[PDB]
Amino acid sequence: ISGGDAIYSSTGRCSLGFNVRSGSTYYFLTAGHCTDGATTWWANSARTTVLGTTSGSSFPNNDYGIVRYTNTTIPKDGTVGGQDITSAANATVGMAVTRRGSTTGTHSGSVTALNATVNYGGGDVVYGMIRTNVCAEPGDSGGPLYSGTRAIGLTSGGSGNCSSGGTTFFQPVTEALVAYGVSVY
Amino acid sequence: VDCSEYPKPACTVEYRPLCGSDNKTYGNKCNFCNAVVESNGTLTLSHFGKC
Repeated sequence: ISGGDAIYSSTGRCSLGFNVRSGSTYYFLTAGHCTDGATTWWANSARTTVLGTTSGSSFPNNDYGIVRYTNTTIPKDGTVGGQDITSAANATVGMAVTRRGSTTGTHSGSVTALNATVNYGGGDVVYGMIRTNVCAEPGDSGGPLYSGTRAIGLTSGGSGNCSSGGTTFFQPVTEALVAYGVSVY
Repeated sequence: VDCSEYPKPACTVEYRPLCGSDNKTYGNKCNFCNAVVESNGTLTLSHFGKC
């Protein structure tokens, strides 16, 4: 399983962000709004293949979460689909980026602004978000935003769609890596 | 599902489908409610889950 692949909780479906590790312990990052209130994660809709259990969740304010792998045989590729990821970096205005999600697949665009505040309503406000002109649709949450072999962010939300075009906001991945003391590989 | 608190400028993109009266599966409640507002209250909920 790799970045962009579907992940299922008891509530719905999101996408795997990046596979990361700390020493010999493997985890995967995804959106905080997906890990919020979720305990177990599965690789399929039938919920027969277990992935792991939620170890951390930060949403709102931020939008990241981490899941500890409990499945010992499933491959944990340090890639996004076939794309190898070798490091993490900070987004910059004008940067060319790419997103992969379980619903819409792979779509590209550019970073249009930094430190954006997104109000999802009901007190669910997230800060310090990366704004882009990349589209995203339900199911894409938590999927990776990358630039070549560099990990950049995690899909949070936005408006519009892939047909008419849209605006998507991403949580900077560097902040998540730092909070959990994990690294991409 | 109540859409009185809409519309909203943005939605998270998790998948928990709803079926609208237009026979379109809406990805989540936020997407559905924004569509209801965009239709000026003409779109309604048919049932939960995919159409």
